[PDB]
Amino acid sequence: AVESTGNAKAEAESRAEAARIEGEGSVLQAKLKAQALAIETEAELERVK
Amino acid sequence: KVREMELIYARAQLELEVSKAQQLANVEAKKFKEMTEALGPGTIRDLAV
Repeated sequence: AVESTGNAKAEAESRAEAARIEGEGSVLQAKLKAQALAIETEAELERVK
Repeated sequence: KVREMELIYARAQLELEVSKAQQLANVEAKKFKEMTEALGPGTIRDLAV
């Protein structure tokens, strides 16, 4: 019981870790993507104007 | 913001469009009026009778 629960807990917490780093990393990368799209669509809107 | 600039292109181009169609309607109607003033009621009367 301790063995199977141990390994399953290990793989599961591994997925939780990957999910967390993917989480915050998605947050920051989406934020820089937000600034990028913002400045790009801004200059684009200007010159197109 | 893109919707806003789109409203600008929309209002401007629509205004210029209506102005164009209006002025052309003016030259057309003035043309036909010049015709009826020229050939006269009796000429279209001749075409009709």
